[PDB]
Amino acid sequence: GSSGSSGKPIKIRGPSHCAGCKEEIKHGQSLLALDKQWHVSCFKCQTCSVILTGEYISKDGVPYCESDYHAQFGSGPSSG
Ligand SMILES: [Zn+2]
Ligand SMILES: [Zn+2]
Repeated sequence: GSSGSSGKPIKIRGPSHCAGCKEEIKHGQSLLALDKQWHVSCFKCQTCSVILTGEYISKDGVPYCESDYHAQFGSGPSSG
C-alpha cells in the first residue's frame, strides 16, 4: 500500500491585506478604519462609495459618509 500527498504554498507574504481590494499593503500605504487596513484610494462609503479622509461614520462595521449615514439612520420621521 502506498498513499499520501500534501503540500500547499503559504500566503503569509506581507499580511494585513487591504480590506477593500484584498491587496497586500507593503509597497503602498494603509488607512486605519474599523480595526481594519484599507488603501488611500479604497476606503470609501458603502452607499455612495466616496473616499473618506476627513470625517466618516461606521455602522454595523461599515464605513459611511455624513451624507448617506445621516440619510440612512440619521433621517427618520417627517420632522427628521
Ligand atoms: Zn485597496
Ligand atoms: Zn455615502
